[PDB]
Amino acid sequence: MEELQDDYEDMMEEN
Repeated sequence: MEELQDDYEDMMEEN
C-alpha cells in the first residue's frame, strides 16, 4: 500500500 514511490514527498507534484 504505497501512494508515493521513493524520492518524492506529497508537498509538490511532478507536473
